[PDB]
Amino acid sequence: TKCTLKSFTVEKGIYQTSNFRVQPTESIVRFPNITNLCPFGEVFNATRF
Amino acid sequence: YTMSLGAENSVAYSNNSIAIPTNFTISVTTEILPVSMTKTSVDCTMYICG
Amino acid sequence: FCGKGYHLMSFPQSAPHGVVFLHVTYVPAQEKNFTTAPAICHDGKAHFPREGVFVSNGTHWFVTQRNFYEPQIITTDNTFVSGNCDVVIGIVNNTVYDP
Amino acid sequence: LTGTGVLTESNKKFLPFQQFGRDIADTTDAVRDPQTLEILDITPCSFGGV
Amino acid sequence: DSTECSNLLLQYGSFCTQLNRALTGIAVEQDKNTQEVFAQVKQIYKTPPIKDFGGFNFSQILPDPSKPSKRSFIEDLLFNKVTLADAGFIKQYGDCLGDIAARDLICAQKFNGLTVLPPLLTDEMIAQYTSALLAGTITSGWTFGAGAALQIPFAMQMAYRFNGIGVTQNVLYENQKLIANQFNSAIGKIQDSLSSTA
Ligand SMILES: *[C@@H]1O[C@H](CO)[C@@H](O[C@@H]2O[C@H](CO)[C@@H](O)[C@H](O)[C@H]2NC(C)=O)[C@H](O)[C@H]1NC(C)=O
Ligand SMILES: *[C@@H]1O[C@H](CO)[C@@H](O[C@@H]2O[C@H](CO)[C@@H](O)[C@H](O)[C@H]2NC(C)=O)[C@H](O)[C@H]1NC(C)=O
Ligand SMILES: *[C@@H]1O[C@H](CO)[C@@H](O[C@@H]2O[C@H](CO)[C@@H](O)[C@H](O)[C@H]2NC(C)=O)[C@H](O)[C@H]1NC(C)=O
Ligand SMILES: *[C@@H]1O[C@H](CO)[C@@H](O[C@@H]2O[C@H](CO)[C@@H](O)[C@H](O)[C@H]2NC(C)=O)[C@H](O)[C@H]1NC(C)=O
Ligand SMILES: *[C@@H]1O[C@H](CO)[C@@H](O)[C@H](O)[C@H]1NC(C)=O
Ligand SMILES: *[C@@H]1O[C@H](CO)[C@@H](O)[C@H](O)[C@H]1NC(C)=O
Ligand SMILES: *[C@@H]1O[C@H](CO)[C@@H](O)[C@H](O)[C@H]1NC(C)=O
Ligand SMILES: *[C@@H]1O[C@H](CO)[C@@H](O)[C@H](O)[C@H]1NC(C)=O
Repeated sequence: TKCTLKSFTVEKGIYQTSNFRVQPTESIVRFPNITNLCPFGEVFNATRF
Repeated sequence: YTMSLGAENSVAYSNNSIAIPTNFTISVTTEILPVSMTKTSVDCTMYICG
Repeated sequence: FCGKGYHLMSFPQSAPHGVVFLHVTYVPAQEKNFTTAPAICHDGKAHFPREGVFVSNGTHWFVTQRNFYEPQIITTDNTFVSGNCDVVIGIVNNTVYDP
Repeated sequence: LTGTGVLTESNKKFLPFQQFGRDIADTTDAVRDPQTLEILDITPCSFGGV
Repeated sequence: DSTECSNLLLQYGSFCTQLNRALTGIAVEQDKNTQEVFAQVKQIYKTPPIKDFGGFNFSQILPDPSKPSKRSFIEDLLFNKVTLADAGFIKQYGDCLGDIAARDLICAQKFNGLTVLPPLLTDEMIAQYTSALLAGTITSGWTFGAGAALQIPFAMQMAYRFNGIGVTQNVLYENQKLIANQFNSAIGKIQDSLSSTA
């Protein structure tokens, strides 16, 4: 309440508070099951475009 | 249509004539007033950050 | 302010996001024309009504309350005397009954 | 698609040409996981409005 | 007059739709305000010819039957005293900014989309409502609003309102001519106050 109201003293009543309590700690990445590399080399080294 | 301005009737005026009712009807009429609307609130983090 | 006619009561009832009133009103009907006078000059002095109006059916005068037609004989308790009748405009001639 | 939140299991059905869904077009309600074809709906991490 | 509009509409006209809804709500609110202030009792009583009002002169506040317009004398001076847009804006916009109700559409394109909607009630209808209220009050006392036709002489209505303020009927009936002269002089003073460009 002190952080949302930007004051060190709050008055009597009800107050709605924004989320300051939870922070993420771990990260997950989910990508498709792709194994083979792209033929970027084959395209790039081509003898004639 | 043009708006009906009201009930059209006429009254006869004289300097020594009075109209006094001899009967009465007790009529009960309804009338509706609003009091309050929907009590709403917004969550700032879900609104902005999501 | 609380219904067409003279207000007697209102009964509140709850409503979604509101309130409804049941206004009980007094609505008169069945009017009748009557010949009226502002006062009555009897014995050289004017008599004014304490409550209601002076009306006449045919050639006989009575005092009645304004909203309802209740004929009452003109009586000295119903009237009060103030001055003579030469100043009142439109005063008629009649007698007042004393019990 | 990167973000911060908590995901639950969803009963929605996705068309084969659809991978990302929006109910209200400002946030992605549900995603189809690339490895397992189940559909997981994403909700914001902090919610309930304390 | 942009060469692309539907993209601009689909990206930023919804704010204007919401704000136009707000303006339409304000307009309907204003019309209902005029309704609730002038149409409390929806009964039209024709103004009687001026006969036997006890010496009181109501010829000014009542509409004149000679004029085809139903405005009375006092409200005519009220209409003439208020000039719509008596500033430089009548030179800038050619009096189209006020609700003259005869404005052209060149004024609407002058304002670049801003328009003035005419009010729901014509000023003639407001004059008719005011005439009905005046005639009903003067003829029937307070029984106008209850709903009836209870005619009563104006002397007895003065007497019962004197009983309302706490004075007996005798004070009225001995001093009827003096009260009538004072009321007529007060009405004349209001007439001279409005007519002297004050
Ligand atoms: C005043 O009006 C009421 C009705 O509004 C009259 O009551 C009726 O009286 C007759 C005969 O007594 C009955 O047959 C009806 O059933 C009554 N109607 C109702 C609704 O009660 C009453 O008689 C009238 N009074 C006068 C003096 O005319
Ligand atoms: C005015 O109405 C009153 C009240 O009904 C009449 O007074 C009575 O009338 C009856 C019938 O005519 C008589 O038998 C009584 O003797 C009357 N009483 C009194 C105290 O006068 C009165 O007659 C009516 N007036 C007219 C002109 O018809
Ligand atoms: C009421 O009665 C009185 C007398 O009791 C009337 O007064 C007389 O009226 C006649 C005609 O107008 C005159 O010739 C007399 O000189 C008057 N006498 C007095 C003493 O004033 C009076 O006119 C009557 N009023 C009404 C309205 O009938
Ligand atoms: C009420 O007052 C108006 C004026 O305020 C009177 O109208 C005048 O009438 C006289 C003749 O009676 C004319 O010479 C004037 O020109 C009128 N003046 C106006 C402004 O119209 C009217 O007569 C009065 N009514 C009564 C019953 O006395
Ligand atoms: C180009 O690179 C590809 C690998 O991506 C290889 O197979 C191919 O032989 C290369 N060609 C030349 C001309 O270097
Ligand atoms: C009273 O008299 C007027 C005119 O004389 C008439 O129009 C009206 O109908 C009368 N009222 C009754 C109840 O007879
Ligand atoms: C009512 O008016 C008539 C005609 O104008 C008149 O003769 C009579 O004296 C008046 N009565 C009162 C009480 O004013
Ligand atoms: C993707 O590969 C991993 C590793 O072999 C396997 O465990 C998983 O089942 C695969 N997902 C599929 C085939 O949908």
